[PDB]
Amino acid sequence: TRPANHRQLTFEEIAKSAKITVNKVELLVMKALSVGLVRGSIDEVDKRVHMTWVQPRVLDLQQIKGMKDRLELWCTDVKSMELLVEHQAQDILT
Amino acid sequence: LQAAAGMYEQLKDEWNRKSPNLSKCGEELGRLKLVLLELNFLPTTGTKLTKQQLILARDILEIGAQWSILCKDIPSFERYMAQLKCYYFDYKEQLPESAYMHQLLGLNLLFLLSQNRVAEFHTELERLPAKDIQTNVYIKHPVSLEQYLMEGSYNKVFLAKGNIPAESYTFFIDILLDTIRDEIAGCIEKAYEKILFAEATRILFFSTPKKMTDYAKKRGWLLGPNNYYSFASQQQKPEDSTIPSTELARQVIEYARQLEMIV
Amino acid sequence: NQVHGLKGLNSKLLDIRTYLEKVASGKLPINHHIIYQLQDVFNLLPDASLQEFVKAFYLKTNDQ
Repeated sequence: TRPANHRQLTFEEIAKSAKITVNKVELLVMKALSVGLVRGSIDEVDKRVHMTWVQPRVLDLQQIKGMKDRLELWCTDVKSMELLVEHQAQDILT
Repeated sequence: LQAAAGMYEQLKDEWNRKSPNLSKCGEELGRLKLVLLELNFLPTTGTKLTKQQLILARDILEIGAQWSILCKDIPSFERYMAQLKCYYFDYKEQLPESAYMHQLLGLNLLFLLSQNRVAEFHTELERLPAKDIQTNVYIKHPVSLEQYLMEGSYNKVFLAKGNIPAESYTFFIDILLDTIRDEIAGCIEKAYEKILFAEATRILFFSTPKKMTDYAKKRGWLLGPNNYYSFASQQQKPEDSTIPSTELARQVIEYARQLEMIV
Repeated sequence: NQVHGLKGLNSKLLDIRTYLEKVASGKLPINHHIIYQLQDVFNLLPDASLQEFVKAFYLKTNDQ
C-alpha cells in the first residue's frame, strides 16, 4: 500500500502489528523475505524497512487501475525526452 | 556666464557669503531651470576662449544643485547633477576648477553611497581628475567611508567628519548610517552565533542594543534573550555539493548529446 | 540506434497502457501472469545515476 514509487515503510509499524516479544520480531521480518512475500532489506540504523519489490496484488479490478495511471505518467516522459535529444547531434545522424 | 542677476549672483552668495534663505530659494528654483539654456552652452561646445567662461557658468548651476538638497528636492538635484557630469572634465581643459566644485563633489559622492550605487561611485571617480586641485577634506569623508566599508571595519565607517560645511551634508550622514548598518546586520546574520545585549552596538553597526532586539523580531533572529541566527544562515552556504546527475552545469542528458555533436 | 531505441521504447509503453484502461471498464479477459509482471516494473524503481564523460577529441583535431 504505502510504497509504489516510494519504497520505505518504518520498521516500527511491524512491532505494532506483532505485539510479541522483541527477539521474535527479527525472525518474522527475515522469514517474510525468505518465503517470497517480499524482497528488500531492513536497515536498523535508521529503523526503517526498504523494499526492493513488493508482491503484486492478487487479482482485483483495483490492481489494474493502480497500474494504469502510473504508467500513463511515464508514457509522457519518453515521448518528450526522445524528441529533445534528436535535435542536437543532427549532423551525427547522417 | 554672469548675466541677469538675482538668479545668478544672488544664488551663489546665499549659500556661501551671506546667510541661507530658503524662502528666497524656493522661487529661484523655478527661475534657475530657465537659466540653464545659457549656462550649459559653455560645456559641450568648449573651445580655448570659453575656458574663462565655463568657470563662471558652473557656479550658478552647482550651487543650485547644492541648494536642491537643502530644498529637499531630490528630482531637481538629479536633473542638475546630470548636466554637471559634463563639467567634470570637458574639452582639452576648460578649467573644471571652481571654489564650490569641492562642495558640489562632497554631496554627489555621498549621495551615491547612500543609494548603494557603489558601482557609480567607482565609474564617476576615474572621470573626476580636477578633484586633486580641490583637495580632500570634504572629499575625504566619502572616499574614506567607502574604503573602510570595503575593508569590513565597523569603527572607521565614521560619520564624524563630512559635516564641516554642513548645509546639506547632515542629510547624507543621517541616511548613510542607516543603509550601511542594514548591510552590516546581513553580514552578522551569517557571521556570529549569539548576541546578548551588550556587544550588539558595534557588531551590528546599529545605534543601540534595543534596536538589535527590534530587528531580531523582524528577521526572526531571536531565540531566547539572545539570538541564534547563525545556525540557519551558515548551513545554506554550501552549494559546492553535487546531487546525482549534473544539473549544476546543465542537465546531464543534454550535455552528453552536445559532446557528440561538436565532433 | 539510440534514437531508434527511444522511439521503440515509447511504442512499447502504449500497448500495455491502452490495454489496462480496457480491463478497468469494458472488460477484456485477463491472466494472472501478465498483470503481476507489469506491477513489478513500478516496484523495481531505479536508484541513483552517476558517471561517464570524455573530452579526448580536441587534441586530435588540434595536432592535425
